[PDB]
Order: sequence, then C-alpha cells, then structure tokens
Amino acid sequence: DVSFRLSGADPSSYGMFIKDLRNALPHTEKVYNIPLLLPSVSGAGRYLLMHLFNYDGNTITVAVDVTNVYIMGYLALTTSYFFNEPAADLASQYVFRSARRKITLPYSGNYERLQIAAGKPREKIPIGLPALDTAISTLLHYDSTAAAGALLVLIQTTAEAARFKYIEQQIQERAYRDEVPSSATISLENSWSGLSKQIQLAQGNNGVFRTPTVLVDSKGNRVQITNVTSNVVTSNIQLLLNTKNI
Ligand SMILES: C[n+]1cn([C@@H]2O[C@H](COP(=O)(O)OP(=O)(O)O)[C@@H](O)[C@H]2O)c2nc(N)[nH]c(=O)c21
Ligand SMILES: *[C@@H]1O[C@H](CO)[C@@H](O)[C@H](O)[C@H]1NC(C)=O
Repeated sequence: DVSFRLSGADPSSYGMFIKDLRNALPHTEKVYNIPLLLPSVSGAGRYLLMHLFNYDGNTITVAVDVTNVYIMGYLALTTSYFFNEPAADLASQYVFRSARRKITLPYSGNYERLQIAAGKPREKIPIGLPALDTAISTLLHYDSTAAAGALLVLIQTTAEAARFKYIEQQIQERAYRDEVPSSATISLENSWSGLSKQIQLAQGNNGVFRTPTVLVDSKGNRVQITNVTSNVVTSNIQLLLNTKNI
C-alpha cells in the first residue's frame, strides 16, 4: 500500500508520496529507461491500495489497477464505491470485500463521462493539494455529482502526477493554492496512451515514433513529438502503458 496525509503536507511530502506510488507499480523492463507497466497481473495483486487522509485525519482507500494506473473505486468508512464499468466490477471481486455495502457510481471512470457528471470540463476545475483535501472529504459521503468533480481532482493529483513529472511539479506548485491545470497538463493526460505506444514502437525504429504525438507546451504552444530525444520522453514521462493494453 502507499499512503499520503494532507495534514502537514508540503511539496516534499507530496513528492515522496508520488515516488512511493510509482515505486509500487511493478515492471520487469524499462523502455528508454522508463518503467514498462505489465500486460497483466492476476488476482488481488492487480490492485494497489492508496490510503489518503484529509487534513482532519479522515481517510479513504483508493484501489488502483497497477497495469494502467486507473482508479477502479474506493472505500469510505464501511461503504465501497466503484465506477460503472466492467474492469471496476472485476476489481470489486478483490478489494474492499469487507465493506458493509457497495455502491456503483452512475458513471464510468472516463474523463468525458466524469466531466458531464460534474457539469464542467477539467479545464475549469482547480487542482492542487487543497483541492485533494476537499476531494477526500467529498468522497467520504456519497453525493454522485460532487464525487465526479472530486474524482477528476483525485485522478489528476495521484495517477496523472505518477505518470508525468511535469504534472507532479504542477501539483507541488499548488501545494497551498489551487489552480486550474495548465493546457500542457491537459495535453499530457490526454496523450499518455499515445506516448506510451510511440515510445514502445520506437524500440525497433531507431528511437523514431511511427506516428508523431501532438502536445501543448509550457507557453501554450502546440508541438509535435517525433522521437525519444524529446524532453517529454527523457525527463517527463515516468510510466508506460504496455501496448498490449492499447
Ligand atoms: C479508458 N480509461 C482511461 N482511464 C483513466 O482514467 C482517467 C480518465 O479516463 P479517459 O478519459 O479514458 O482518459 P484519457 O483520455 O486521458 O486517456 C485517465 O487517468 C485515464 O488514464 C480510465 N479509468 C477507469 N477507471 N476506467 C476506464 O475505462 C479508463
Ligand atoms: C527528434 O526530436 C528532436 C526534438 O526533441 C528534434 O530536435 C529533431 O529534429 C527530431 N528528429 C527526428 C529525426 O525525428
């Protein structure tokens, strides 16, 4: 399991949590020096538990699929919640079995479905460590509209930060003040599968992507990523979705 406490949290303790989260995901291989997540894992071992504590010390446990960093569901006191999707239903076979009741949220874990439930795109939802404290608190008691927004915050501040060092840094900058995500942040989230695929296809193509990946940069400018020498590959991306899962 990995853990993160909002009480006393600072850029450093958050950085230690995102490092723990990355290090909890198993890999047998690196591709271009980036850990390659596994094609699959059997049974309970497929799921990492993240224990998150709001500023007051209340906690949820979030179940994450270690092959793709997808949040499947979470436990809040004696109630479990899972996304309305087959992979989460399968997860519910393995985690939080001791919950007194299981609620299936009325959406899947897809960014578009979450944004429609929440009533807003994530361009307009501030993220940061204060927003994560709020998200944890919201998820403590069921409210499906409020929870969609909380889950947009939670997914970006945990999974997306584990995946991209830039997103981790964006959150550290927002340790004491929320702010909506930069265009670059949104771009990276949206390209993770694409990037993962192109970095693995590069392995037999002299480091060159079969198909260029288009991103937005730090100044809000649209750039083409064509090969493994790009800073996005050498510095930013920390985990690769296995092409078997693409
Ligand atoms: C396809 N899918 C992607 N995710 C992840 O959940 C978040 C939003 O899902 P998405 O809109 O599919 O992501 P993307 O367009 O950025 O790839 C991102 O972290 C995705 O990696 C997903 N998460 C869940 N729980 N279930 C899914 O089917 C699923
Ligand atoms: C590879 O990527 C770098 C940009 O990161 C660029 O300077 C170079 O022109 C690209 N070359 C090829 C052959 O794709």
